[PDB]
Order: sequence, then C-alpha cells, then structure tokens
Amino acid sequence: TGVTAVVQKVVEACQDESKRLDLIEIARSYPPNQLRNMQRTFQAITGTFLDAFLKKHLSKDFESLVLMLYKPRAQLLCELIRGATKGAGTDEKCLVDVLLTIETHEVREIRQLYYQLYNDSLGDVVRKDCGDKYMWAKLINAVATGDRIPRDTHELEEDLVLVRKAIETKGVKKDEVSTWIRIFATYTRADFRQLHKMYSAKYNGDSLRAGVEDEFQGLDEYAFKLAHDFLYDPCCAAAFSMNVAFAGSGSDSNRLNRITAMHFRECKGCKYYYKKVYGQAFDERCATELKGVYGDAIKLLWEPVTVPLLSMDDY
Ligand SMILES: [Mg+2]
Repeated sequence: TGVTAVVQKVVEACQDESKRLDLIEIARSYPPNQLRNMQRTFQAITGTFLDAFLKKHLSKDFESLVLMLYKPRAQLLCELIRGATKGAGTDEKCLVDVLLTIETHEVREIRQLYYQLYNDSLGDVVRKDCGDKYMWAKLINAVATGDRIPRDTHELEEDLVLVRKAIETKGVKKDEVSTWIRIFATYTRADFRQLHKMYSAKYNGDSLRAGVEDEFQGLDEYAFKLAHDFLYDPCCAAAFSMNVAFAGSGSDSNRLNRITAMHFRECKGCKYYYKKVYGQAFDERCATELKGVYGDAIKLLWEPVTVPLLSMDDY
C-alpha cells in the first residue's frame, strides 16, 4: 500500500521494539526508488527527518544499516565513497569493497551521480584517497578509471602464461604489476571465467584464486580475491566479504552493513554459496556473531525474496 501506510509503519517500528524488523521488511518489499521517494517525503509528512527519528530509538549499528537501505545502489555507492574520507584518514577497506563490486552497466550512472553530488570526478577522488603505491590501490584506480572490454582466446592464452609466471615467482616483480592489474581490472566476466577454467585445465587443477594467495598479503590479498570472486560470480564475492567481516574475535559491523546493503537485492545466492564455500550455514554463523534485532536484520536482508515487489504508487 501507499506512502502514508509505509511512513506510519516506519514510525511504529521505531516506537515499538517488537516491530523493529518492519523497517527491514519495508526495505525488501519496495523498489529502491520508491523507498528513496518515501524517505525524501518523510520529513514533509512527519515534521522530522528520518535519520533523526531512527537515532532516537535504534542502536548505532542498526540505524546505520537502515539508513543505507532506502535508496538505489548508485546513491548508496556514491555516499559510501564520499564517506570513506569523512574522518581525516581514508577507509581503505570501504573503498576496496565498493569499487571492486560495480557492474559495467552501472559505471557511467555512478561516475555521473558522483560528479553531480560532489562535483569532483570519482576517479580523481579515488586516486586522491588511495595513492598508487599499493597493489590494492593500483587495482582500484585501474577499475575506477578503466573499462572492461572483450578479448579473444588468443590474448587469454598469452595471459595464462604470464599470470602463471607471476604466481610462480616470489614477490610482485616489476614486470608482473602490469599482468595482475590488466587481468583483474580490465577482463570481462565472461573472459575472466574462461581464463579461470583454462588455467585449471592447463595447470593440473591449480586455481587462479590459490595463486592470488601465493602472491599477495593483507589488503592486497583481500582486494585481489574480491575482484576474482566478483568477476567469477557476484554471490561468491558477497559470501567472501561477509565471511571476512565475521573474522576474529568480534565482527566488523560497518563492513557487514555496507556489504549487505550494497548487495542484498542483486545477490540471491549469497547464503547458499556461503554454506557451499564455508561449510557452515550463514544463519548459524550469524547467530554466533550477532545478537538481537541487528542479527535478525542481517539474516532477513540476505533471505532471497520469492514474491513480486509491492508498489507504493499503486494506491
Ligand atoms: Mg610473483
């Protein structure tokens, strides 16, 4: 039903703790543009801005999640890139998570919106935020400014030999930087999946992904694994990033929030791939790592929607 009912449901969800997950049900039930229109009309209807309302009632982690959900992906990605320098350091992890998981069809609208919102170029902003020293920064710069274009069996055969050589040498040699960056930053999904298969066919079952582990450590290693998994299959990349956010003693809520908010609408296989890859059900890991409404929110967002979306305009 219509905007009135949705705004009332939002208000009742903040005022009654048993209704908190209604905020998530709303995120999962309407197209992002309609949720954006709702949030943009919420202050005009109620007298109070949405975030102000949410902060009175919700935990920081849960309100932070909700505030990423009521907008299209392009808007969310621009705000996350901008916010990566809200401190006076750079959130490198956030920039890597974002720049490496943008589909080709989305790139132009995002670059345009970024300039439109903040009147700087996204490429310039990324280059300024990250420099060009580290492999992860070289990789995201090449993605931020570049394009992914098709190739023939011929170039893939040559690159196979080059990437095997890079994998085989200790350290990232001078002449190898070009190899890593060209493949991971400029291949299409189709060609990347072909190269992946050709590699294991040529090298007795060895994998490209295992090679990344050989060559890189720390954030380099995460960034190259993330680009690999995204190019191979986005639900793989989503499962991998969520598994990393859970790693160690506690968990990274800000990363759990953005990975979930950036990807939950596109990636229906995440929980399934998670279980396949890690051997533990996503919800079971969630149950150990997270508690209360915030935990249930993350599990619920990642649950594949199986019915058609509502329309707020259908009134
Ligand atoms: Mg090497």
